[PDB]
Amino acid sequence: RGSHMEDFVRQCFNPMIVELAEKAMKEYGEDPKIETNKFAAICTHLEVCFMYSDGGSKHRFEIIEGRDRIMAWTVVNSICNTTGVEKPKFLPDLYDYKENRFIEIGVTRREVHIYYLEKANKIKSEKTHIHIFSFTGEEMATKADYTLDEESRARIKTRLFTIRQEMASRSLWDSFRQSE
Ligand SMILES: O=C(NCCc1ccncc1)c1[nH]c(Cc2ccccc2C(F)(F)F)nc(=O)c1O
Ligand SMILES: [Mn+2]
Ligand SMILES: [Mn+2]
Repeated sequence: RGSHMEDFVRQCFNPMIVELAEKAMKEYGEDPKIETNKFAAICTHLEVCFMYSDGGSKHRFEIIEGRDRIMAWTVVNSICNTTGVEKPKFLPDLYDYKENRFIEIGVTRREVHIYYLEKANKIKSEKTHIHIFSFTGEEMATKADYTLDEESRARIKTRLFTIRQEMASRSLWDSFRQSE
């Protein structure tokens, strides 16, 4: 079953981002052939974390998302026994060396309020920072500390809205929005 969402994701995202998404889905027992909306979601999430790490300075962020489970953990432990930060209960996305805290990036289709409420209740470990983006343009972070500057986050929102426009122009946005 070859879907339109799959071919659009392959045409829309970076080949390496696509490959990393495929590796993650297959590692967690999911099929990008049929789990197409999830495939698109993890592609957007990967690109957003990569642009996020692109912001800031040179040695600012350590990248956890993208790495496979065991190695991503290994880096989390290295960072913990180096800086002395509480080991998070679940795998985060990045680590800020300048602010000395883990970062859980979030990309949501609906209201940022609901999404951050859910992920903050599911995290509980209030040490790690939370930064939520949305396709419609909103963003919201812990303590209103949006970590990066305004221009990088504006870039991220522009990319998200471009992806949303492409999905809508291919008659694929409605199935994507009702997926989360
Ligand atoms: O880290 C993450 N997953 C880590 C494990 C994983 C990675 C890739 N594929 C499957 C598993 C992660 N996942 C999501 C979206 C999500 C939320 C709840 C359950 C499942 C998923 C999805 F779609 F990924 F399967 N939003 C984030 O912001 C985020 O950080
Ligand atoms: Mn993650
Ligand atoms: Mn995340």
